[PDB]
Amino acid sequence: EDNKQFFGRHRWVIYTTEMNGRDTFWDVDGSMVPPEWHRWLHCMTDDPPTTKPPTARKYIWTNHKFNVSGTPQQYVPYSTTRKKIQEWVPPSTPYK
Amino acid sequence: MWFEILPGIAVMAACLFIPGMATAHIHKFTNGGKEKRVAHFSYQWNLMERDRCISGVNRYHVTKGLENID
Amino acid sequence: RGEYVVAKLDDLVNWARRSSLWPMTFGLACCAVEMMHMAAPRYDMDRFGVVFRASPRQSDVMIVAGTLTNKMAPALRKVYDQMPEPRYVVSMGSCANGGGYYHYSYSVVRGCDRIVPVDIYVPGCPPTAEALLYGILQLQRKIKREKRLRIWYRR
Amino acid sequence: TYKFVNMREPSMDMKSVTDRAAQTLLWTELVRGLGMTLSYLFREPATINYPFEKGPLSPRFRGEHALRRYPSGEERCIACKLCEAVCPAQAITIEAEPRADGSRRTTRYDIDMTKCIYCGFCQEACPVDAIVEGPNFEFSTETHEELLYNKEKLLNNGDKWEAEIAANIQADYLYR
Amino acid sequence: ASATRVIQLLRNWASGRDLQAKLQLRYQEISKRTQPPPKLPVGPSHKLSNNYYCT
Amino acid sequence: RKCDPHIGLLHRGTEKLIEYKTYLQALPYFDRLDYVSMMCNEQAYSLAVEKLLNIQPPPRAQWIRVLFGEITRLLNHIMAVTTHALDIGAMTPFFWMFEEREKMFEFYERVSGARMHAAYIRPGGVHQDLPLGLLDDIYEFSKNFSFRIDELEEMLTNNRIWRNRTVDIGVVTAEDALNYGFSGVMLRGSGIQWDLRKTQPYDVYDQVEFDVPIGSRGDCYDRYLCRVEEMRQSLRIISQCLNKMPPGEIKVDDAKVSPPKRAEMKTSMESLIHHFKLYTEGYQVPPGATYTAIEAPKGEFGVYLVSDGSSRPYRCKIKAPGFAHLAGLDKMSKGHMLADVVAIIGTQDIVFGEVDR
Amino acid sequence: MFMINILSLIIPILLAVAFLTLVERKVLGYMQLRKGPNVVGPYGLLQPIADALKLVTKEPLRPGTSSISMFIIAPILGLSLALTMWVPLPMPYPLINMNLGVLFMLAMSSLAVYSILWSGWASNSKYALIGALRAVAQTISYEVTLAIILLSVLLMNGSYTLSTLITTQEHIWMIFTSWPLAMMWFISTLAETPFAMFFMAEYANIIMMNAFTAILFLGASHDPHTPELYTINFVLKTLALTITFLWIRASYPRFRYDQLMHLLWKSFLPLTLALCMWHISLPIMTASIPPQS
Ligand SMILES: CCCCCCCCCCCCCCCCCC(=O)OC[C@H](COP(=O)([O-])OCC[N+](C)(C)C)OC(=O)CCCCCCCCCCCCCCCCC
Ligand code: SF4
Ligand code: SF4
Ligand code: SF4
Repeated sequence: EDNKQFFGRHRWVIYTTEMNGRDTFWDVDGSMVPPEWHRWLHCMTDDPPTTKPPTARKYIWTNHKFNVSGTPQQYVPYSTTRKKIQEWVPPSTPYK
Repeated sequence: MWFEILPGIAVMAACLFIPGMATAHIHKFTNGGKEKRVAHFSYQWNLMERDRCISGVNRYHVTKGLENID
Repeated sequence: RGEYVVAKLDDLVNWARRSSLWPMTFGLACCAVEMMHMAAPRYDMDRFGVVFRASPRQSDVMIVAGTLTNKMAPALRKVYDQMPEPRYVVSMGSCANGGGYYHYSYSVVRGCDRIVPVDIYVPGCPPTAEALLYGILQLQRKIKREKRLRIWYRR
Repeated sequence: TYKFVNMREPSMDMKSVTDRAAQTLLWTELVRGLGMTLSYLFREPATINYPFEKGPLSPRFRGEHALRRYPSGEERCIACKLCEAVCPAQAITIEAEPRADGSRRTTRYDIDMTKCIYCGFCQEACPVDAIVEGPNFEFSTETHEELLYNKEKLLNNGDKWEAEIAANIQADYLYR
Repeated sequence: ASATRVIQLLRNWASGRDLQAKLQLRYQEISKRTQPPPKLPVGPSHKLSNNYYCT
Repeated sequence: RKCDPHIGLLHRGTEKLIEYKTYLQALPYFDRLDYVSMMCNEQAYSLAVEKLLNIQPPPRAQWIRVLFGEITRLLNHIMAVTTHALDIGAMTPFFWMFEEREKMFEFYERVSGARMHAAYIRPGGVHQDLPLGLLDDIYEFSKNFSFRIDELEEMLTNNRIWRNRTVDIGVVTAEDALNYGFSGVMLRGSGIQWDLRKTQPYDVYDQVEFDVPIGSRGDCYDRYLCRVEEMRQSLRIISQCLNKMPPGEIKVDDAKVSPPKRAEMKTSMESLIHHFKLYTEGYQVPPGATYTAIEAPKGEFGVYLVSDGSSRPYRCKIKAPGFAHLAGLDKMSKGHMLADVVAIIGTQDIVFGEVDR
Repeated sequence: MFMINILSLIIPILLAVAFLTLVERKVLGYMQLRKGPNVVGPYGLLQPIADALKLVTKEPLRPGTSSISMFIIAPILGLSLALTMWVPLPMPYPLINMNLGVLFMLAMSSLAVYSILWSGWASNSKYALIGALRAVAQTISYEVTLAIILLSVLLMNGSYTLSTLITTQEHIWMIFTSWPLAMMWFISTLAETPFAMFFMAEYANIIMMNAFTAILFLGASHDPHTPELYTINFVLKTLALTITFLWIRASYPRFRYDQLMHLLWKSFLPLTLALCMWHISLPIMTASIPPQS
């Protein structure tokens, strides 16, 4: 955090070396920033989580994940609804 | 900041500097001290050939002063 | 071991290929003028080093930005043909990605995918400058993880 | 009220013509161009380092969407279908069902992320603040299928982006 | 701002204009990014009497 | 000798899908129409719809419309001149000014929440309020904006190469221009004393002081001068606007056209019902046929909207200023050398977004 | 070891050709509030390596309607020329002290027009044909101003021997006697200047033109014993000129062709003739004719 730097460059970062089983020493992306600090870093507010942490809730992820595209952990879409027009069940018997 | 240009210009300045320094130093070396004698006219050239002939070692830059003559 | 050498030569080659792209920009719609906003000083898409125009033959990545109508359909495909390998295209914006706000229109192909293969899908209407610059960084990392020379030695 | 933009005439006195002849013979207005950019050269750049720091945003920012849930953990969506009706690109497709408990919420919620236009009508349409766009913008992909969202992915983002959504909507519910 | 006096008088002279009076980028002149809570006003029909929508 | 342009390379069925979306859903199309200026297009569509609705916006909305209408004028005019600058060369003014557009994009970001396609101006006013402290930053940027524009003039006004490449190169006479349906800079560049803000002041433009930079000759240099003096004559408008910003509600107090406040929605039922119906089918515009045009930053943008009497527009035809401008490309590119055509479209100010519809 | 001296020139010039590009982009960058290449290596030091090896790995596509023979020898000449006029430069002591160095510089630098002419013809495209036609006529128009300026400059020098230039200047920079010609000369140098090659060819021309302008107009003192004094002065002068060469690259709208010919044949050529007339009689006028030997 700084005030001497101009607007948009006053708050900044360097990234960690390990990020959820992924070495980060040369490559960098913008998605490792956790949501609690994603507000502070993007100059969307002025109260860092150290000064003002987010309200704790159960469904909130305890481990933020970065962007996952290009890895074996991708996203794959699929139908969320249920099967309709269900195939008529045929009986067997021997025969007539 | 504006002074980050200098690392860019410095290396090529050395890249431009090397041809000049190398040419001057090799001139001092292959001519052994005295710089490469320049012969823009046939007078200077036949002077050089006289120096090469008089040296006795077929090296124009070898010079024989007062110690040579009797 | 030859496997180690082919790995080092792989790393040496693509490090350039992940640091010296040249984008042939296809200025179509509001996503296109938004790109030039990225090349503006506020974001400096030239500091990584990819020139804003880059010309047709002097280009690596073709950023498809804007609505892709069938009017421009054959012109882009002929352009993509002329783009020398290695060539990648980054579909920018909802219109170029799947059709966006004109998906059901009669005079636009639904998505730039149906015309050319795409390496990076950056979403937005328009995508914010860094949101596409990050996509460029995503393409940058996508170049890091290629096994070109490694596959050749494996074969 | 109108103002002329080119009606000035050059005076033909010796001083003015000397100015003109001096202007063109030995270029000065062009040298003034050199001086201006030289001052620009000896000036700080305005180029931020991505992703080490990025340009400022606002609490009203509309980006990647995410369904939310009540403090109890119960989902906010009630399948009122307002968002689908207003969705200008018809990127919302939802199907409701009488859930076994009796709250009867949605079964399907697919946002066609490559059809959406980030207009923000969906969030204002929702009467229970269920669908909101998170401040994220770096969610690009290499596959078209990744962009096509669904109920599970939407719920996951709400579980992921929750500090920002709660805080941004807390800084904005008085505004809208 | 940062930039010393020597660089300053170079950029003022080369431009011929006092650039330090106002910069093209903001150091500290902006509103604090978070804001105190607001109170929105009301309009001509937030009354309970003689506001029949018919007229 | 031939200057017939092949256009439609951008064409989308804008009017066709407008016919099937409701008025509220129809709004974002105009933001996407001109891909150089976003918000001033919303002014045209909104002004038409309220006129048919016989509903006027509150005075608070009117001043916000003109304030963002002017910042759009700066936005379009920065892009128009800088892109003009780029195609000739001269990349430095293109970069220097585009830094300032980032400030105004952040201004758009602070109000609408989106960078470009604000969708902020709606029939009945502006949907969201002005965030606290927003106008101060407008004052900050506007104070420094004039200084930047002199830097543009200092590099550009007296530059002989630019001037010579833009004096008398491309010229249209008064009657040919005005007969060709020209508008915006070209009628003013040719010397015609016409401007929609002064002759037919819409919204709140009557209560503001400015001048219309017209010029003689009619070539593109004066058109370049016309835009630049519009920048300054714009800057005085924002200076008066943020000096005289009145207090009031952002949208009309008519719930049938303006969705109620979120607090009202979750408390009072008629707010819930009206918002429900406003967000299922919306307001029903009474039948009519109005062509309302406004002084768009690049020209005269108009919409001819016929209303079926239901919650959807029967047909809405967009008067794209560049569509008439590009139609005269033959006239303003007659005789000049080939290298000057790109300059002509540079001063013709054609954005493919609206000419190709 | 004379061969080693050639590599001690060609390669560093080749690297010098390689490495001022980062100077260009960062100067052009920092000029427009930008930063230039600074993420690849420290301050873009490795940016030139980031592009060159990428370029050599890129397949060189060849047009279907392209004559391969001309398409590959035109760069051969283009690079051969661009690294040949570096040889007679009087930098400390020149590699070749040709008594007619100025003539050799002009004849071989005027030969560069063949490369662009062949490239347009061999490419066989409507764009390439006119672009070659425009480039060559712009170029072939501008040796007449080049030759006259250099000719009229050399009246007060003494000969075409490039090494003699140092002796002529010595006391003062030669611009102070021909500053109307310096602006006459400098402007003309701007316009006169496979695809992987064409970066190298014109680019060495850019630096050497400024190196040529450096010795011609802004000389230095060459101490017979210590040569490093002339080395630093020569490099510093040719750097300042090149920075100016890119200073104007992003400071003016580019010239248009009809003005480009009009500027020379109607406002540059007639004035160049007058200055040549002024500088042919003035050595006679003041009895200051110089010695050739
Ligand atoms: C006793 C004295 C004897 C000698 C006296 C000599 C005469 C007096 C002085 C005459 C003027 C100065 C000398 C000639 C200069 C050029 C004359 C000319 O034609 O000018 C008008 C010319 C043409 O101007 P024009 O085209 O607008 O007008 C010319 C006149 N008509 C209209 C009739 C055609 O100017 C140019 O060409 C503009 C510059 C073009 C190049 C763009 C880049 C410029 C970069 C400038 C900065 C860098 C300078 C570097 C200098 C060298 C450094 C080492
Ligand atoms: S995705 Fe949105 S911003 Fe991009 S071109 Fe399409 S409509 Fe325009
Ligand atoms: S923002 Fe996207 S999802 Fe929401 S209503 Fe608009 S188009 Fe539909
Ligand atoms: S997200 Fe909101 S508007 Fe959409 S169906 Fe659920 S409750 Fe209704």
